[PDB]
Amino acid sequence: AQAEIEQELNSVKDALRAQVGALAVTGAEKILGASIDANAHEQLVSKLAA
Amino acid sequence: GQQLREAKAQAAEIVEQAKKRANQIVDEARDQARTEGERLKAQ
Repeated sequence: AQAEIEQELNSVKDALRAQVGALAVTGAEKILGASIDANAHEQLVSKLAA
Repeated sequence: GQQLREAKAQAAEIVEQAKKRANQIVDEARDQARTEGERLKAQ
């Protein structure tokens, strides 16, 4: 009975932190604020890793 | 001969009565532990 108490509780914590992590990725609109001045930086590090 | 056969037939009754007490004790302990388990899980 105490093992099933902890397994139920862990399924709730894993579901809550799964939906919070699925909400933080969907807020990518900050990445939608980018211009060509950061794109030149991104193409520079894509040069550096070949 | 009647007295010795009566004593063996009573001895089998004593063993079967304690076996029924054995099954009642183990099954009531399983049922009480299960009911306290559903109480803690609903709580």
